[PDB]
Amino acid sequence: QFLIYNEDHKRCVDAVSPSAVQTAACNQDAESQKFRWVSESQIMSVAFKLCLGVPSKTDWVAITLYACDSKSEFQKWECKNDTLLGIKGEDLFFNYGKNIMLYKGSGLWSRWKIYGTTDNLCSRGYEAMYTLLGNANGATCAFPFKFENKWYADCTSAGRSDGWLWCGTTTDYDTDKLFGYCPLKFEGSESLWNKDPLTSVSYQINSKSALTWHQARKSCQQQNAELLSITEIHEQTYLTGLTSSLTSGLWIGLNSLSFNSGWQWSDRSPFRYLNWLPGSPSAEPGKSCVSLNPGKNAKWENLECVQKLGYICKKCPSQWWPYAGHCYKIHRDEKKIQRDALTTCRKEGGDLTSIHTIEELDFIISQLGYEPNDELWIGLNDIKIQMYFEWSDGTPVTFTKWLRGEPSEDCVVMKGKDGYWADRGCEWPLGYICKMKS
Repeated sequence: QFLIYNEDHKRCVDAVSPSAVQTAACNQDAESQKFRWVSESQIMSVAFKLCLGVPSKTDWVAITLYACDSKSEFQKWECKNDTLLGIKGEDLFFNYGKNIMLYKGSGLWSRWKIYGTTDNLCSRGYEAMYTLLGNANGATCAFPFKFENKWYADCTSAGRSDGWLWCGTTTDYDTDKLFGYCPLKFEGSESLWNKDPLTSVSYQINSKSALTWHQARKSCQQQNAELLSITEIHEQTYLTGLTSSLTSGLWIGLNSLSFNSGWQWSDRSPFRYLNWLPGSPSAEPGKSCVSLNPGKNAKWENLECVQKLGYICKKCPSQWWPYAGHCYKIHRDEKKIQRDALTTCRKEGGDLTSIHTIEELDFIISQLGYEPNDELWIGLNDIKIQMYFEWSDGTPVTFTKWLRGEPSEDCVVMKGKDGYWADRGCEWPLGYICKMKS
């Protein structure tokens, strides 16, 4: 993908033979000059599909093209200082001049930039391409791999007529036959994403894969997406009818990795919908990653994050205080239940307040006269549809700051010093907050 330039001589690096690596005039249309990181420490020649290496970790040896072995300590290179390149461990650098001789010199002949940039070669490092479908259960692409007595350094379409880019998850396909499609924009590609009718969002159900939660997140990110986030009923329902035939575990983007808070969506989505399995969430430590369970009726259960399963991706009048085009008012005299306090606001021209920003919650706790020991009703409720919390005024639920252990009770209140929320019985007399459009 990149050439290997040298400032002091204004030339690149030319791969001549499987045992001859020299320099030449910098040409970007020369296969013999292109290289690419196949691992975090291996540098492969695009021409010969062979990795650069040395015979020994000693001074003044020839740097030619070896066979890419993941365990070979003589192929591991890493960037020290800035543009200095040396074998992993030894202070023996990539000295130059016919063949490129490894040598303990660190002069300008041992400092190398990417042709076209002023950065070291490690600036465009290797990116693990987690495979899709295939028979490899979503393992990372392994370059270079042999197929039909030919080596490939990037995703190919040989052995096919459909143009689907695929790779070999092992160095030798014709022996192991382990492959998987590449997270790239295929000539088709749109078969992998099941588009939502209503919201027109795309989902990708990777059922026949075995990756950890962190790996599953990377595979969604590199595809320009993010792990699943269920914030609707129509979204949860559409996914249940889809994965109905499936029965294995499926990672989703619901985690509790944050040591400070509880459960949260990895894509910053507001926690407004619940669909837990009977017995979940359970009080185990480290079980901080939620997986969908289409076999057990598409419900959520938290397991250890290192488990290897499937995963799904996704692409003002008086007494009324003004803030952001709305007017607010706190009631503390006569404490009322959630339905009685609701009817009061709508006779006054407003509704139970709806918090859509952290700034709006901060305005209530800091300026509105909110005492730290108050317990005030808010319009949040799942009274109508179970487990699906909705606002009173019909405004969208875009911001949710729950309390530790909350939501543990079809009605929610503001309590604690931070002004966080908590669900409780709708039949308890309390104060309440109100909101009306100015």
